[PDB]
Amino acid sequence: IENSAIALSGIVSVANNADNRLEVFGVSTDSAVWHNWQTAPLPNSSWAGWNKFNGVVTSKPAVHRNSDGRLEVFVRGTDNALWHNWQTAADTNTWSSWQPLYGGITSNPEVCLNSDGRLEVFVRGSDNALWHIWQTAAHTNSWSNWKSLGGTLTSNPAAHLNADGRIEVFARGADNALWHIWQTAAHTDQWSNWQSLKSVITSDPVVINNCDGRLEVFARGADSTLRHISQIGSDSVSWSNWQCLDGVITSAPAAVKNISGQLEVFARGADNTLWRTWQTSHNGPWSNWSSFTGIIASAPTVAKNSDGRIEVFVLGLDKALWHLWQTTSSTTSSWTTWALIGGITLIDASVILE
Amino acid sequence: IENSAIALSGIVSVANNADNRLEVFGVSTDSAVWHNWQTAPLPNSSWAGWNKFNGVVTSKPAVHRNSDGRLEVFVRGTDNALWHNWQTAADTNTWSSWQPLYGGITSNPEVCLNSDGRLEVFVRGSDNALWHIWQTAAHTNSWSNWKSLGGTLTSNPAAHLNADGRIEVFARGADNALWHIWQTAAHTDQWSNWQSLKSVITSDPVVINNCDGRLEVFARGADSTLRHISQIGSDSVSWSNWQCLDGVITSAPAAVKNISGQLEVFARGADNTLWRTWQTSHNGPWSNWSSFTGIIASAPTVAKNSDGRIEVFVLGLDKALWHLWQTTSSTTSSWTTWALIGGITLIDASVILE
Amino acid sequence: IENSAIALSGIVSVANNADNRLEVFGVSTDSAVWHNWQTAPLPNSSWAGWNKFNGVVTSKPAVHRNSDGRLEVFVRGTDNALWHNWQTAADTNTWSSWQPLYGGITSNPEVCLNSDGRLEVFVRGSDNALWHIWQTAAHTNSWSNWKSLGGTLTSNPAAHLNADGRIEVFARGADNALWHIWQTAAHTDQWSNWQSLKSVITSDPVVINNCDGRLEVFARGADSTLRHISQIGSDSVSWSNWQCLDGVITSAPAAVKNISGQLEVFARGADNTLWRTWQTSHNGPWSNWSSFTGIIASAPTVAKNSDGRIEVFVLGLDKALWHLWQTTSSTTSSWTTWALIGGITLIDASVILE
Amino acid sequence: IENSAIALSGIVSVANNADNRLEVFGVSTDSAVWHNWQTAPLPNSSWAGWNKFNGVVTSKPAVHRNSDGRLEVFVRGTDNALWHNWQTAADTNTWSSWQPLYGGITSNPEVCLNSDGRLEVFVRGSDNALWHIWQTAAHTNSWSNWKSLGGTLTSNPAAHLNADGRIEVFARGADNALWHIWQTAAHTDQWSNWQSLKSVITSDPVVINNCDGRLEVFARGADSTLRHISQIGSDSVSWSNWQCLDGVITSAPAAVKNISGQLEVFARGADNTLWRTWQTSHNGPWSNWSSFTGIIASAPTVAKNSDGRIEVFVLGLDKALWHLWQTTSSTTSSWTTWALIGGITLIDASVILE
Ligand SMILES: C[C@@H]1O[C@@H](O)[C@@H](O)[C@H](O)[C@@H]1O
Ligand SMILES: C[C@@H]1O[C@@H](O)[C@@H](O)[C@H](O)[C@@H]1O
Ligand SMILES: C[C@@H]1O[C@@H](O)[C@@H](O)[C@H](O)[C@@H]1O
Ligand SMILES: C[C@@H]1O[C@@H](O)[C@@H](O)[C@H](O)[C@@H]1O
Ligand SMILES: C[C@@H]1O[C@@H](O)[C@@H](O)[C@H](O)[C@@H]1O
Ligand SMILES: C[C@@H]1O[C@@H](O)[C@@H](O)[C@H](O)[C@@H]1O
Ligand SMILES: C[C@@H]1O[C@@H](O)[C@@H](O)[C@H](O)[C@@H]1O
Ligand SMILES: C[C@@H]1O[C@@H](O)[C@@H](O)[C@H](O)[C@@H]1O
Ligand SMILES: C[C@@H]1O[C@@H](O)[C@@H](O)[C@H](O)[C@@H]1O
Ligand SMILES: C[C@@H]1O[C@@H](O)[C@@H](O)[C@H](O)[C@@H]1O
Ligand SMILES: C[C@@H]1O[C@@H](O)[C@@H](O)[C@H](O)[C@@H]1O
Ligand SMILES: C[C@@H]1O[C@@H](O)[C@@H](O)[C@H](O)[C@@H]1O
Ligand SMILES: C[C@@H]1O[C@H](O)[C@@H](O)[C@H](O)[C@@H]1O
Ligand SMILES: C[C@@H]1O[C@H](O)[C@@H](O)[C@H](O)[C@@H]1O
Ligand SMILES: C[C@@H]1O[C@H](O)[C@@H](O)[C@H](O)[C@@H]1O
Ligand SMILES: C[C@@H]1O[C@H](O)[C@@H](O)[C@H](O)[C@@H]1O
Repeated sequence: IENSAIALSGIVSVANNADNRLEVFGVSTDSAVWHNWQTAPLPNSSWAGWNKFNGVVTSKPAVHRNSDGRLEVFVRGTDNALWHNWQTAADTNTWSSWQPLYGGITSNPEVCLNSDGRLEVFVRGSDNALWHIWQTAAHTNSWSNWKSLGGTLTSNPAAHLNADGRIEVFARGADNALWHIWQTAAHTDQWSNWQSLKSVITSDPVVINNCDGRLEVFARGADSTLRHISQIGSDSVSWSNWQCLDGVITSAPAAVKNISGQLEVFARGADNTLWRTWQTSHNGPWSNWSSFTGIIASAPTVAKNSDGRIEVFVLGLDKALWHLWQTTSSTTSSWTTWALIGGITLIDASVILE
Repeated sequence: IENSAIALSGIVSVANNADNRLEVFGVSTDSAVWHNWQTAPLPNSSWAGWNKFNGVVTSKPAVHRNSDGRLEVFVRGTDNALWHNWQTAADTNTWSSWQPLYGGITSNPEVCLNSDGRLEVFVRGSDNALWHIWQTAAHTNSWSNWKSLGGTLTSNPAAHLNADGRIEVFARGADNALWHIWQTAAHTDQWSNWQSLKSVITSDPVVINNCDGRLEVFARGADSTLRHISQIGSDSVSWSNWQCLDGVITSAPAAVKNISGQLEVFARGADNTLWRTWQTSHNGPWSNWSSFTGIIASAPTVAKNSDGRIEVFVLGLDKALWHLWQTTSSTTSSWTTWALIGGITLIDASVILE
Repeated sequence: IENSAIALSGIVSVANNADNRLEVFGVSTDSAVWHNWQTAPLPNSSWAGWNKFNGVVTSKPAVHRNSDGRLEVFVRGTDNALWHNWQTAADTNTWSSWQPLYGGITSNPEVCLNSDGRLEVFVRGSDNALWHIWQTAAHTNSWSNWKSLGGTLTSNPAAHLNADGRIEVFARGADNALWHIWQTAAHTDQWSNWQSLKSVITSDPVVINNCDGRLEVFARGADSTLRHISQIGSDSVSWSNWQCLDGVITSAPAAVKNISGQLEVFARGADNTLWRTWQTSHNGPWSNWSSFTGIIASAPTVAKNSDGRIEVFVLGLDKALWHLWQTTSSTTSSWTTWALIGGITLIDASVILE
Repeated sequence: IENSAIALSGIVSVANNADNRLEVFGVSTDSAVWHNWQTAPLPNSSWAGWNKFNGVVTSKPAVHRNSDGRLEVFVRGTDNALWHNWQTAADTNTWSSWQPLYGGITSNPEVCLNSDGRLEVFVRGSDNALWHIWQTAAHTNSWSNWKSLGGTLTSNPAAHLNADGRIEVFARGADNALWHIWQTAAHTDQWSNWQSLKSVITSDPVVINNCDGRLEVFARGADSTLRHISQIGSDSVSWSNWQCLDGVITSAPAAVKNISGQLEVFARGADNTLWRTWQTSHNGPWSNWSSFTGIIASAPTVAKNSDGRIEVFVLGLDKALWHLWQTTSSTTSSWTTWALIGGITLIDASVILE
């Protein structure tokens, strides 16, 4: 691989409804967003069936739950502007249809929820800088004007809350290194300057929090292995060295915190199957990669059910959505084999960044 | 103290709104519930002022946020039945007024949110058993019939979710020991038998989860010191030995997990001031108690703000509500001194259990 | 029990030879020290048989291995002075016979090895102060003059090295609280003042180091349960609060670090059997006490074999020495039942402190 | 670098005497072993001066302390056989002179102390297999016959005790991967088969134990960065995945456990200065490399003083021995600058393995 490569992304975006039922959003061959949901919040639940949102889209959809429980989806439209669509009430399958937020978008959208309940969206703009727009009141369809945070982005952005409520945003820069920028006060339009975390990454960054608060960032490196870095202090400026794990991965990674508080990472492996690694103890060393049977055609998307059980979604070779899950709420649980969520086929609508 | 004593409780119940603004509920000299809220989700925010709910009540109010963000308050009425009252929309100060759930109540109510989004209420009944009632659909004013879980209670119940979504309930039994009972499958009406955790407690139990998932229970013991016990496995049946901490406390304890993932406990101390202890490292030993200036007249009630800062509420000697908070989002932060939330005086409406 | 009680002590002192074979020292009905040793450094080894040192003694013997591998035993004589006796070569059963160190002794002796290879002995003196005497060159029969460290002792002293090489000494004071005093520079005659750790203890203190360097002290408390306190910093002045564990113990405790780095404590329990508790995780909570069959008549003495397996020695109701051990080098290993090390009967020669 | 490279080694071997004074052994331009020692066991001590052992040698010397405190040095002679030389008494500068152990040696010797007090030596033999020879009684000049453990070695061996007393040996194999072999019972001539740990290493392996017992192995990888792997169970067969740390190193690494129980690694960095990294918390992430001023011409050799302070030895550009050390017994201590241990110049006598 080359330094500027961006690894294959997940094929759906997934959210938990207010009652924790999973709901997935993807793009079909008609270039429209379709969605499907569990009928009850357990991995062995039936799914409702694929339902279409009218409208042609030009990016992967991003979804987040509002602080009042309503899901809200963001996508790039045929006019290269940002559009969004929301449930009109929590846990209800009635939606607003696509409404305009304007702007000029050159990446997939990334959404975060501030700790004061306001959604905030991050995108690469037409000048390749990071731009953002936010709800001006919690869970309300009232939005700010577009504002630039500068920089030069060569990946999609990834945003996450610090333990103290400050949003921090990660993105690859013009030198193919990982850069970041952060709120200097929680849920406030006061931001740091851009700072480099130095390495060279060949996927979008993936960010998760560990239980002692500190952010941990995962990405594929220049040698196509997983690498990761962590905050070691109480601020956004103190980071560990980068560490890599042996084993060639062929997609973006996906990270999840299991119900024992340890981190797990899933990625497509060198043999195009799903690979999994987990921390063997608190902060501990990482297990050897363990592989699941079955060739997959996307990065994994990983979610947790209402009983803590991990569930993984992938694109199959038939271009349909498949999933598997843990049989018990236990870190050593066995796993099911791939099952089909049939009814449509999916395409990768990710914005091509170069 | 005697084995059957129940330590002084907190004077208000506190919840975070959907936008994380704190809101407190207490009972005034007119025997009505009054409430007050931050105008912005920061500890140095102004408060809106005390507002009254019409209706005479006969217990401490319990409050919980629904899975759609709406606060909902539960109280015993003049007819000894359960009543409730809810925000009609998230982050809005419009309420439904008191509506009946019937039953016969002989304790303060305790509320929990199941991991499928349904509130569930636990009370001691007229036969001294544990009874419960639940929403039949998430965040909906549709409730089940009353059902008994048996047992004999001599304290108020305390409920908490396990990491796998199973509710577990703790209460003092007829032998003054701590007993517990739990769902055997997440958010399902399938329950274990009662089991004893053995000791002798002289306060209501206080339950919190640590980051690696396991529940930890705090209570005052027969010698009037703090004691605690923790889950050591992945189920509800494997517990540590009881440990005590030196230092006489004169109220129920209040526990919180700070933004570094460590536990802290607050209680009124032997000199009637607020005392604080914290874990010095992960699972680590506990610090010596540290005292704050000022005599207090209730147990503390502890909450966290949108930026992670801890805030503590107490009854003052003037029978009004006072609070203090951390100056920074940091475990070593200094603290403010007590400030008044003036406008009404408060009474302790806790149900007298004997 | 009363605040000034001193719990029953162990009946033998145990050391590892240079080749790690265990060797035990006790006092028989002739008031002489006898010793016995493993013939190979494994718990299932045969023992050589009881051999006598000529000479009448008036205290429990203390034993330590010199930095050149030779064992050396310290005891009070019929003249109330300190006497000692050493192997003339490592792993050899040829001894020097008792030689005088003079002084006036009113406690059992306590021995420590400085990190520069010099033995140092701590005793209560005729004025009830702490006195000490040391080798002036490593593993050499050249000793200093007696010197006083002051204080007023009401227990035997317990000494241990800090991670930085500073000896720290613990002893009960005139107020029945635990006091301590320490070298302010490693292996130097420069000492702190006495400082109180506050509580009230009813046994000799027992001190061990945990793997992250910090000392942890165990003792029986005024309510006859185990209590413990730990260093929380990098110096001798920063300590945790005291914690107790439920369960009445009827002897001094004995602590050991197992080969997983976790602490275990053994003590005679309320039913006069051997009880064991262990840390369930790093610094973690403590397990419920687990009991072994068989009534015992002393505190346990605990040692580790060359393969890490823990072995416990006690006085039986027949006034003989019994032991049991782990069947495998594993923290969850099963244990053998009590086996006899027959040939003599033993008496408790501990100095009666009041 | 190429897969078969072996990184530059340390220029001296270092041991602690029985009284913990450091003593270093190196080879001078006369091809003889010389040694020098601290006069007192503190890093700021004067050194005695360089003293010569008569005899021409053809390998780097290996040194270990016997279980009776006497140092003993092993080296290859002009006849390609193993020779050794020992202190005749602990802490004494009287030595036996070189005595033969025969055999045919094609690597530097590696020495370990069994947990029953017997030294054991590991070497690559004339057939490129691993061979060993051992004391038949603890700290006694009585040795076994040579015995083969098979395999094919392409590095020097590194040996370490497991927590349960089993020796485990690590060495690079014919495929340039790290292999290992272990005693299946403590201090017994019963060994496992060879097993591969898979990667590709370009230095000798370096092995250390962490406080919870488990071995951790460090080595330079094929991309010239540090990599490491750890035991995750209670046996020798359960290992983590390999992890690398960013940063090009140009020598073998040297590892030490500091007095807080955390691991630190030193290596010559890409700019030919001394680099240091440390674990920021228990098992935690690794710090960025920190560099010391001064170009160095060997790998570091690292030791600990009697007060816990770390001291580092390197070859300077003047071909003399230099060292620096921590100013205080604290993980955050500042460091001195390089100081000269003058009197001879040193050569790298490491056996050239190909
Ligand atoms: C997603 C939206 O779908 C239709 O409404 C188009 O008219 C818009 O341009 C946008 O593409
Ligand atoms: C995102 C960052 O923005 C500017 O700071 C550039 O100088 C960097 O190269 C990077 O692209
Ligand atoms: C990941 C899945 O694995 C197998 O089950 C295939 O039949 C599917 O098409 C898909 O590739
Ligand atoms: C809290 C409620 O307040 C009034 O509505 C009373 O009529 C009810 O009995 C109840 O006490
Ligand atoms: C809550 C418990 O209920 C029954 O099991 C009683 O036997 C116990 O004493 C306890 O009161
Ligand atoms: C806890 C508070 O402390 C002091 O400030 C008093 O003035 C208040 O009345 C209250 O007791
Ligand atoms: C232990 C010693 O034994 C004998 O040598 C006595 O003469 C001494 O007084 C001392 O008691
Ligand atoms: C050992 C200590 O010595 C002195 O400091 C006394 O004042 C204390 O009470 C204690 O006995
Ligand atoms: C601890 C031992 O337990 C039983 O085996 C008795 O027979 C012994 O006398 C001793 O009490
Ligand atoms: C190290 C030894 O030094 C001399 O004694 C030589 O005769 C030996 O062959 C050996 O090299
Ligand atoms: C040390 C090992 O010995 C044998 O097992 C070889 O097959 C391996 O390649 C390796 O060299
Ligand atoms: C490591 C040392 O660093 C400098 O002090 C040089 O003067 C020495 O020769 C040596 O290179
Ligand atoms: C998101 C922003 O929207 C605006 O319309 C553009 O002018 C900016 O370049 C940027 O793309
Ligand atoms: C809560 C339950 O309500 C019912 O009306 C009563 O009959 C029960 O005893 C119990 O009090
Ligand atoms: C140990 C010391 O020995 C001396 O002889 C005595 O004078 C002191 O009081 C003390 O007992
Ligand atoms: C160490 C062993 O010594 C013997 O003499 C040789 O025959 C073997 O090959 C091996 O070198």
